[PDB]
Amino acid sequence: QKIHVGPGELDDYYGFWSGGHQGEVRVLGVPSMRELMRIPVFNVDSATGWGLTNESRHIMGDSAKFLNGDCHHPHISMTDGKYDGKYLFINDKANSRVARIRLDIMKCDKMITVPNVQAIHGLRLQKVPHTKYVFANAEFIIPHPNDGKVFDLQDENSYTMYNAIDAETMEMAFQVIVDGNLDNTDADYTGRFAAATCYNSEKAFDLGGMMRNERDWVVVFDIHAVEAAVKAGDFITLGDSKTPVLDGRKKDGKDSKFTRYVPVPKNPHGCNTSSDGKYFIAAGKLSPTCSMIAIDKLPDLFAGKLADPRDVIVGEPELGLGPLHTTFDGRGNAYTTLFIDSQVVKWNMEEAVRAYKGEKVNYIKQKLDVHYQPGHLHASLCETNEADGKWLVALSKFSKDRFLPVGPLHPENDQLIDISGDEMKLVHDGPTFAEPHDCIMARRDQIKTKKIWDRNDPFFAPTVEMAKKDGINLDTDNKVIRDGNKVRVYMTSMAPAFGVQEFTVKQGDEVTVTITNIDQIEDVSFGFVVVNHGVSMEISPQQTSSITFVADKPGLHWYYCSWFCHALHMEMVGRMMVEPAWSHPQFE
Amino acid sequence: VKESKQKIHVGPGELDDYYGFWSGGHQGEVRVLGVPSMRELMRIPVFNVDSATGWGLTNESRHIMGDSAKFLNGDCHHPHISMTDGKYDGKYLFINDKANSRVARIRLDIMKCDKMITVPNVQAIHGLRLQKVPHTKYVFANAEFIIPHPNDGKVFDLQDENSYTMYNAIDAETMEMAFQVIVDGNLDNTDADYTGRFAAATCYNSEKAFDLGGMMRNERDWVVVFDIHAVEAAVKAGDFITLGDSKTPVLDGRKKDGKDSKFTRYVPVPKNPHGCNTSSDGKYFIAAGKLSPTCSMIAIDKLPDLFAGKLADPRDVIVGEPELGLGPLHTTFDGRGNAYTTLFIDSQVVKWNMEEAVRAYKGEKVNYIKQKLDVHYQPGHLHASLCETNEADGKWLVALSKFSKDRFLPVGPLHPENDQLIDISGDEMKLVHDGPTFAEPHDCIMARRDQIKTKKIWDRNDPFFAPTVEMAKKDGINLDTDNKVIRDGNKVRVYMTSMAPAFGVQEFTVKQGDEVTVTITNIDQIEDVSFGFVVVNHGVSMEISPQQTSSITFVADKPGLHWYYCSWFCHALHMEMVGRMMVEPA
Ligand code: CUZ
Ligand code: CUZ
Ligand code: CUA
Ligand code: CUA
Ligand SMILES: [Ca+2]
Ligand SMILES: [Ca+2]
Ligand SMILES: [Cl-]
Ligand SMILES: [Cl-]
Ligand SMILES: [K+]
Ligand SMILES: [K+]
Ligand code: NA
Ligand code: NA
Repeated sequence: QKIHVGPGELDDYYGFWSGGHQGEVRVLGVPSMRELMRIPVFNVDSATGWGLTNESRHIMGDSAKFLNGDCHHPHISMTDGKYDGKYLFINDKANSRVARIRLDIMKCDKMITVPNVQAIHGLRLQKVPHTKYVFANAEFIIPHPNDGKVFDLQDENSYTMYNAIDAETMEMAFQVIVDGNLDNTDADYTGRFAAATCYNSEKAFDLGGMMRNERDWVVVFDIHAVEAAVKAGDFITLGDSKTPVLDGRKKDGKDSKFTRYVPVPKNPHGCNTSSDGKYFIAAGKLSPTCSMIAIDKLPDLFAGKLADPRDVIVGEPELGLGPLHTTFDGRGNAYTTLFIDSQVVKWNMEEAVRAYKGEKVNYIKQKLDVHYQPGHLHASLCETNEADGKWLVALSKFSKDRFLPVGPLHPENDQLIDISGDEMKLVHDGPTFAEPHDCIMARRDQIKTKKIWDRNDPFFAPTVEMAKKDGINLDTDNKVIRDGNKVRVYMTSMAPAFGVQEFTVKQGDEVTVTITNIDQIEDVSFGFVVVNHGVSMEISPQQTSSITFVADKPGLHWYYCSWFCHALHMEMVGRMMVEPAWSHPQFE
Repeated sequence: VKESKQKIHVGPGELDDYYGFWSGGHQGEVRVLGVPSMRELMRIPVFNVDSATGWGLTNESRHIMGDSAKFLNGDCHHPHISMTDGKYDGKYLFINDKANSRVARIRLDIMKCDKMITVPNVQAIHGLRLQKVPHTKYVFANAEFIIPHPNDGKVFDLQDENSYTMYNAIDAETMEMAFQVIVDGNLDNTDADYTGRFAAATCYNSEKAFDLGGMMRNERDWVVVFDIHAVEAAVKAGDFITLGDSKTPVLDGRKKDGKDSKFTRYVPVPKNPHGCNTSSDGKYFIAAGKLSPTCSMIAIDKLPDLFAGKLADPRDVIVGEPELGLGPLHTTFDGRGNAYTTLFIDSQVVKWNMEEAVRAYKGEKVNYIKQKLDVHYQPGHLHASLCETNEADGKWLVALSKFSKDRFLPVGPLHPENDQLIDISGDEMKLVHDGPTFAEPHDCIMARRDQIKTKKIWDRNDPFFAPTVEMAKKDGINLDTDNKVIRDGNKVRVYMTSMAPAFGVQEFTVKQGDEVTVTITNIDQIEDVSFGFVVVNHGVSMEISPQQTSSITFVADKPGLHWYYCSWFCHALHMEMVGRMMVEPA
């Protein structure tokens, strides 16, 4: 297996890395581990103007006021248990959002703030028959309503909820109230079941309280039952949200129709569906184990055919200190991070199942030292029934001495490991910023990108509609539209000239500049920066982009093209002339 | 005969040999890479807002940014490392912001931006380089765009006698302005000599035009040379004016009725020249011809004669003008007597011998071109290791190319830059690595591993958060021990220590509408155990690394229970490192 990608060679896989607390998504080539692109999502990107432009702020909605995000869990949409390459979805734990990235243009095209919850952490996708739902955990228990009268986590109206988003519309589909809380989540290969770990069955707020119980659980959702209750109208709504809310809590020991709680030790974390569809595998964290839930025993669990919820556990291998996450090679082996022992443990799922029945067998095949304190790990295609067992990335939280010193803040160490053979081979240490938690790989042929925008792309269709109200044809026009104290500049552009190279406004006018890159040559992107006004955006081939700012300073103000586009790039500039307020009518 | 055959693979457990400091381009940060692996080790926020560390949100960062904290963007090109006696001293890195007209300083011991200045009375700080000798007393910065003075909206004419741009000198150590020099034309790139007396800058808009054709009309623009000693003498004598409300001394470096300033000389150079690069032997300012397929070599040791009026023609300081290829943009040096120049149009790096170029200019038939290496594609800047110092070591070359085309997997309509690593240690340049990068770093700078010394943990007396220590002192707080909530009208100031896996203050209560400042001190001393602080659904996020104090201010505008949590995985019980803010309604 080739490890190094030389000049002129291409990588074999795309990697989509979470940006962690930095808030973006990063596209890597694998196995080179080089970063090919950054996709802004919850961060504000100076380069493309994401968070500044009108198109991006429209997608972000009211949450455009936040300049931060905290993303952990990138996942690719699937059809019949295989990636279909349409969308990447990712969480925001900081401001409680889910974002969608369109993989043909490699941009965030939709974003939603999940209502009546705090902190979207775990996130994964329905696999079968396709990604109808995005499943997202809200991690923190809060009051309902959260109006400041009640703060007690033990109140009967304090809880968190499991969240289903319609992947295509990016509107809420339903929410399920649960006991305890929600950490990570995964889905089966039938569409009936999803599952989530809980570490706060105690509903505590202090460290000791959250570790009190010997077992928490993974909660299992019967999605068929949830859908059935929604269609029957058997649900409530919270606050001003129209999202159907179903009650998945136990009441006086009787189970809900929507949920079953499988006791699992202890403050469990990772929740990973095996690629053969057989198991939800929960990482025991404070317990030195993983718990294997047999997915084919869940219908019987939901039909009272089992005496004890633990009867759906068919394995609980002891693996090492601090199990956090598990991935799969498609050959019947699982790979689990041990945070405390600082290792990846490779183990055979069917032998662990046999040892659980007493048959003394050594299911542990290898322990590889990683550097250091691994969190998530990811094997290529692990989330599909095409898991190919080639590459493994372990994403470790302390890099210590593995890279040159760069001051008190250290990079993370995402290590590429060869798993095509019986023996795990550490091949590359990849330093990364801001703590990617997880990542996802896709074959090169699973991703199909556009090299030039379509003119009807929904990403800027609202801007096209605005332009139409002014009588503008964006493909041809270079016009300055005036409307009271608003000025709307529309221009085409082609290297190395802006189609409108000067315009004049009054001091205090609100200026919108809309630019259409009317060339069709791949890689010839333009920028637009207004000096000393905090204005910057990208305009790639056939894109329309727009940005709005106040001309608060009299005098002449240069704008220029920021993206090197031509040998005359330094010369692709223009001038905004601002007439002073004392020369125009005076308002208070 | 010597071959180029350095190893490029840095395997697991091995370390890079050089630091690389990449400009973040239009994205606004500075990036620390390891060389030769070309892996990004760290990102240093400067003009961008960084969600992860809180740069742009925290009180410490917004203090450093001053009023320009209102801007969420920057546009970087030119990172440079401070020097002593013409060698990197590892103290500071400086970088420009073309978008909002700033210069930033990064402290290389903590890898943070610690000072920032908006250059007064100019637009668009682009070219930037450092004094070399006797040390980096000044940062030299080019303002690219001609503007009216004053720029009050009465006059828009760039041909008006009070429309001009200025060369800028910033005191490297205080990060206050030292002086400005009005010039004719405009300013593109700049460099300094190896004595401290001279600096030079290319100009492309000697025409003072605003249109593309008008800017290319002159067969020759110039490199303007500055007699910094003469500027300093005039400032010491009080012979200067000031502009607007800035106290910065302003000297007039324009020609008047054909008579030279004592501060400047204008050396005619073809054509819209771009790069302006000092050879590592101190002999030449080398201007890259761009629209002219040449570079022009100015003999620095002729400049004293030029300013003393001993030369008949400013062209007499030109001692070479080699023809190299189409679209020369930038030049760097191996320390062995070769220069390496990017050809943007031909898409090559050309290696050429400077002394042979000089003899060729005298009419001697000698081939000074040694090799042309195809690069991929359209190179802008290039940088050989230690090239800006008299220790230029001729080992590594990076060419930063603007069109990557098919060199990487497709990723949509926007493509990465291609920063290509080239082995120059031997007689033949060898291309060894294609490094994709985001948002167009324009230029980069390398330093030996042993030239950079970083802190493993913060100093409690660090200036970076000294204003916060002072706030704490006014409240009677000992940041190393205290976990206290100070109430001051509708202001609430929470102070806490933190140790893994627990915030020192795990709950506090405020009134809806209160303005909340949370100050956190990471009181452990284990390297690499950083904490975060995020307030859910309030847009609040920041880093607190070991022994650091960080603070952030936000208004509690939502009644109810609002969780906060530690964003930096710091401990097996990281998920449980949380707290509650309780907000009472009216
Ligand atoms: Cu958010 S948790 Cu193991 Cu995923 Cu990192
Ligand atoms: Cu700013 S320009 Cu050739 Cu330096 Cu990139
Ligand atoms: Cu348009 Cu550079
Ligand atoms: Cu403190 Cu994670
Ligand atoms: Ca628990
Ligand atoms: Ca010119
Ligand atoms: Cl997981
Ligand atoms: Cl230069
Ligand atoms: K870390
Ligand atoms: K580019
Ligand atoms: Na939305
Ligand atoms: Na300052």
